[PDB]
Amino acid sequence: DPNLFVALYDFVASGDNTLSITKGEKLRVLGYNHNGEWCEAQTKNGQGWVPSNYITPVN
Repeated sequence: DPNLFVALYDFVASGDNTLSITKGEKLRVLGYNHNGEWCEAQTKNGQGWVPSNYITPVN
């Protein structure tokens, strides 16, 4: 997938619109928020926003 990313660090969901992720997990990114600080991502656990600096593309 062109939008494949990997989690660099664990992230515990904060807001209801965020998604917990674990270091090493693969994600598909749907997009970014207005300032690029958050990414909307899909994992095997669901969908939600994660910090953009906690993930990086690996396509």
